[PDB]
Amino acid sequence: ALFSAQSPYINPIIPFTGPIQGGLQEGLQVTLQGTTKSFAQRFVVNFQGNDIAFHFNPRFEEGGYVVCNTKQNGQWGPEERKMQMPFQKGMPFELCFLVQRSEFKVMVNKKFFVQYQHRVPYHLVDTIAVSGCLKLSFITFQTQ
Amino acid sequence: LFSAQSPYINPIIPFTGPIQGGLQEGLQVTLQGTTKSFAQRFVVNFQNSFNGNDIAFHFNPRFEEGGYVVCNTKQNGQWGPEERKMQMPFQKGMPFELCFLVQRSEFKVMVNKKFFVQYQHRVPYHLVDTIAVSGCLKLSFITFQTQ
Ligand SMILES: CC(=O)N[C@@H]1[C@@H](O[C@@H]2O[C@H](CO)[C@H](O)[C@H](O)[C@H]2O)[C@@H](O)[C@H](CO)O[C@H]1O
Ligand SMILES: CC(=O)N[C@@H]1[C@@H](O[C@@H]2O[C@H](CO)[C@H](O)[C@H](O)[C@H]2O)[C@@H](O)[C@H](CO)O[C@H]1O
Repeated sequence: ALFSAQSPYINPIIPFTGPIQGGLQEGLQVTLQGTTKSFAQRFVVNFQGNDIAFHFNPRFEEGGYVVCNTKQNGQWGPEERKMQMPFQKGMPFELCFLVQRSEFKVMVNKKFFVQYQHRVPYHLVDTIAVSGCLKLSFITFQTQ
Repeated sequence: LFSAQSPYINPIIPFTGPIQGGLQEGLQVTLQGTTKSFAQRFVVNFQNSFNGNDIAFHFNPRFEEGGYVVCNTKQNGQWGPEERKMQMPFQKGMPFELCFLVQRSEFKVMVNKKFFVQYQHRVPYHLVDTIAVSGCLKLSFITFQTQ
């Protein structure tokens, strides 16, 4: 049973940048409903001026895969690549990030896709940022 | 840290050997060895001999394309989606300490005393009673410690 603390962002214009009230919290669920463009190459979801705690980057290249990473001081860390594309060009998607004690859990269309353990603490993240070849219907914030 | 199994000393690669009482929560499997200096890739397979062919955890460092490690599972002769760590913690031609710490929800992998990668269980871990090692390396020993 999930309750919303923060009001959702409805039909945000891509590229979008918006604050997460009170910052990330344990148990917080961030759901993105939207659509992948028909000729999509890439899109980006960043939890983060220039320091990305968690970089979520699907790529319609080399068979289809998703990059998870962290930017610290303008430097990308080692990549954790999941060699499978859970999205589809032209098709709507549900993307769910769950903030757990030691990892983000990532769900795509109600099925687990990947986890990424925190390299920097989640508490210091107070900004979601979305860009690339997609449109969004909404972004929700829910904490049980 | 106690020996639930007596160490394999200088096992010849390719290697295949039983793990005593299968994988358990808190078990550390250490591979002390050296990577060849002309090394393409090498394999550490944790597997179940009751479906031989299958591989529960496939750990495969590849000295290619900048150097990365592949972690995967093989079920019914099929490979699942790969989890690639894009970083090579083994130096070509050099010695290494490779630790596999079995935990409730994942394998924890340590290289040269540094945490390297994790791998969440895709098939139940209790099924693994075999460790297999192959490719461009040589092994000094394989120890077994319980945490
Ligand atoms: C294809 C490309 O332009 N660069 C590749 C790198 O991709 C960058 O990865 C970071 C996150 O790690 C971020 O997504 C950035 O927007 C990408 O350009 C990278 O995957 C590697 C180098 O580490 O290969 C580059 O070709
Ligand atoms: C590199 C190669 O020869 N084949 C590529 C696949 O690699 C296989 O991967 C499995 C484990 O997932 C295992 O290591 C086997 O020995 C490899 O042949 C695979 O990495 C890619 C798909 O991303 O396609 C093959 O070309």
